[PDB]
Amino acid sequence: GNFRFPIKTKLPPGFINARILRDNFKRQQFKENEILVKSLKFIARNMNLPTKLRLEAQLKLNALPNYMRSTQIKNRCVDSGHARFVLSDFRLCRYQFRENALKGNLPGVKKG
Amino acid sequence: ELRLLSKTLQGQSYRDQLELNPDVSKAINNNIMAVHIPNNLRRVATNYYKEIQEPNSLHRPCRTKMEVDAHIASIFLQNYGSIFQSLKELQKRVGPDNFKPQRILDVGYGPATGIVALNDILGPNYRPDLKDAVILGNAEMQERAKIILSRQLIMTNLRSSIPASKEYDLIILTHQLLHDGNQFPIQVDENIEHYLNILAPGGHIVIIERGNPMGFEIIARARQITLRPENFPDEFGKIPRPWNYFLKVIAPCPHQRKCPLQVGNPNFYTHKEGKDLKFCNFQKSIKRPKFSIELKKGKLLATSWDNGRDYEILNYSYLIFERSHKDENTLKEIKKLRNENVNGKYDIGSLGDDTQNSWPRIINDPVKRKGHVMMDLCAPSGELEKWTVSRSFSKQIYHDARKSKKGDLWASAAKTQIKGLGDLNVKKFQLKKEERQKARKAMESYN
RNA sequence: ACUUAAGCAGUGGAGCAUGUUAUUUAAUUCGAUAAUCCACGACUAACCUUACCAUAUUUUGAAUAUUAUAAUAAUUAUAAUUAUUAUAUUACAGGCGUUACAUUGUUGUCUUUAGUUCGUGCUGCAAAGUUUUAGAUUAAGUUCAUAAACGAACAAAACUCCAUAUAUAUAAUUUUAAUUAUAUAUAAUUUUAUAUUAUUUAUUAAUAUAAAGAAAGGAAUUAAGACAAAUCAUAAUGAUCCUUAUAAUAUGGGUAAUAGACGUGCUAUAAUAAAAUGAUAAUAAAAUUAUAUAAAAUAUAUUUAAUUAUAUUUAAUUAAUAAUAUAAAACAUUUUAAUUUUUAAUAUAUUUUUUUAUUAUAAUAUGAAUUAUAAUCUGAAAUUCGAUUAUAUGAAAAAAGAAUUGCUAGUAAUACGUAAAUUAGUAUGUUACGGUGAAUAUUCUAACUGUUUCGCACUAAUCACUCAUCACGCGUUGAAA
Ligand code: SF4
Ligand SMILES: [Mg+2]
Ligand SMILES: [Mg+2]
Ligand SMILES: [Mg+2]
Ligand SMILES: [Mg+2]
Ligand SMILES: [Mg+2]
Ligand SMILES: [Mg+2]
Repeated sequence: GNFRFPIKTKLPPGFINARILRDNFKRQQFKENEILVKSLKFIARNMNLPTKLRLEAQLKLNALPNYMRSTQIKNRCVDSGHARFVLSDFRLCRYQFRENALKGNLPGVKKG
Repeated sequence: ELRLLSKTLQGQSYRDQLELNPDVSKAINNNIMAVHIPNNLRRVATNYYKEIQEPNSLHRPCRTKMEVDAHIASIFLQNYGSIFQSLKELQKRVGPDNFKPQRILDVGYGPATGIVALNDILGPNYRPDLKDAVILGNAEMQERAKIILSRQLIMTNLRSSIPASKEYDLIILTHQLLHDGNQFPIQVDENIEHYLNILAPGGHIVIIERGNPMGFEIIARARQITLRPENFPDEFGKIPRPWNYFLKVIAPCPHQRKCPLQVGNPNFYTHKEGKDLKFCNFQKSIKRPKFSIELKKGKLLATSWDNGRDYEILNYSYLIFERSHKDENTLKEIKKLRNENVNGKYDIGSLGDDTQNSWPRIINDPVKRKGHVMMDLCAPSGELEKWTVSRSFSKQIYHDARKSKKGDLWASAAKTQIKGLGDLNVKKFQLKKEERQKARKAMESYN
């Protein structure tokens, strides 16, 4: 069990903790399986199609693992890994945002 | 399928929240305050509170009648809670069978308070021979004390001073071992020497104090003077100790060596170097009766002097001794057990006798993390220990540890057992001439 | 002088939502505990998040380095070295383990910030002091003045920045809002003149009256002490503990349990107030749209249409362009239980949408919790446990009070709406935005702070210091049958 996840995935270049690794792995596998998930969902949600095809597509959707689910991706702070108060404009939690903003790291951002 | 051990249940201290008897509380709310407008009762209660905020202050006898009413309104609840918990501890640690005392003395500043607590504890069928109750502060406290005791079922004898021709087998002292902020080391000695003379063989003395560093220091000194730990070095375990007279610590201490937390002078807690000091107190929760809830209202008692609860957390320090019996058997038994019983150096991690009398004492809230529980114990080795219980070591013991609380006795072994650092800031508790000479020498050296 | 007190405007006994606590639980992840009170973070907990529980599973794991192997490319003269990638190797990695794990730091709160040092000068033998001064004035260090003191540096102020008013520039006035946008500059910390009051006598101040002005608000910006804080999620370092498990992954469960108690919010308890309707569309601002946004139309609920909610289809716009989005209160008409204060039949009238006469004629048409049925939405998934719609259901809530919130202000209040963050989805929370737009006056009390008077045997500075007691010895001297 060399790698904690089923599929080898490159590490993100910056701060790391177990939760960042879990989120990054789910993001990579969501990217890899997005077209499959959308195709299966389309087959399941097309009422022109026979009911057996739709049921088969829904079954294959329920059979997919958790790391392909879009709803399981959570925006974390890229600097601290925290998952609360993350501003999507910088991918930082509010404290890291304030720290970086006062250091001049965030382009254009000023004290109000 | 996994449940608490009978041993662990035996080690646990009384866990349920406290509540006054409904009859007692109804009587108090109906009589002792319904004739009083709330504002002035609050004023006097605020006066009393402000003069006990001072660090390492002491309780004070009720001078006036309105102070009697205020004390019953505000200070009676936590005094009752402390005595109830101490008496439950005593009853459990001697077994409910051996705890059937007949000669009862209660001394405190409030109404007969250990007496009403004892009444609640031993039920409505307990009718012993003598139920003396000395009330100090004022004569009028005795009348409302009768009011309280009527609603429990009188044979409680309300006095103003100790009868001086009889021994007792259950004595309760509440805030009685000290009266001065100064004078502190020796008044404890005098006061305990007073009440030990009237402790019958086989009797119990239950001392209760404030639960602040000064209170802990009072209990620590009272423990030291009775025990003389320095006079019996290398003597582990609990054997009755001389003071034809002998007495042993029941609770909360699981040994009779030097208390690990004692720093002699309370003032060290006030400094900026003894702010990390720790003291031995214990906590309980007690439901607020209506009269308490209706008292602490407004800018006097509800604001910050610079959500509410339905209960109060009371802090208290306490101590319990038993006096031995008198017999040729018991005397020679104590001599032989002191002579030829090398119980052995109780090392760190030991449980002592592995009975109630030597089980460690949990004295801090344990830290419970996934798969491991860290306890700060006053161990039967005389020392201050830190024990970690893990799931991988044992599922059952970890299950029991995950429910332990401060004030319990921990009856089981643990994997990691190390020296606790709660005593770190304890051991660390002409230059003018050097400055003068150095000044002159350097001044003549510049040249 | 924070605080109190007064006055004004509210809110406040119920239901629900959301927290905390208690109890419960496999778990209900974490948070307080020296006696007034107080365990209380959420810019989104279905899975994820997650920290917790159950059961399985992983074992150098996410790192760096060493040593081997197995390939793969480059170079030597065919083996070799050089690197890259895998596998193993062990130092280890890893830790939402410990604050009863200590340091700094940082953060919060509070006190003080016209004051602290330095340099000269001057006084005293000197330690020291630097003297008017315990100055005047203001709501305020605000504005001034003064002295054997005078400066400097910092601090404060000025300054600066918003906003407001104006000038120039720019825009081929179809990216239109030129009533705009955003660059630069100007302006004020307003000024003048009388009269009355006081005055340290005017060249002062206040009030009033005139005159010129658009001129009326706000923010930031330094240190020094004290205490608190380990969701210190404001870090780092160190110590200590776990290393087949206190690290790691998956499935499901929990954080949503319900006796209580309390905080906060939302909806209410009807007539100075609720409802409905108002299409050449009364009247906004500020935001958002490439991890979107959704127009108009059509279809169904559904009833001519409209309204409302979904579905179908995605027009335009990645934006001063198009969309979210015709703002809503306001205002007008109509209606409204309690209420025989009404409706209806007949007459009646110069009140006709109406009048008159005679006849009959404590919970509602308030409130919207709870529950049932059927749909819908997002999502792979809505069981624990989400949101919406329709048809039903239709609870508590009426009187008085503790208690508390905020207080000249474009503030409070508002059955006024609007937007954004955090989302795939859910706001009664938070932060923004504009519309309408008040009332009241402050006797009182005051911790605490700053000056001061006086005393001082204290100087590590009252938790100070001296004095005296009690014991233990070792001396010295005196009287002595
Ligand atoms: S239990 Fe232990 S710490 Fe507490 S007073 Fe006794 S000896 Fe001291
Ligand atoms: Mg999400
Ligand atoms: Mg979950
Ligand atoms: Mg899970
Ligand atoms: Mg480490
Ligand atoms: Mg962990
Ligand atoms: Mg209705």
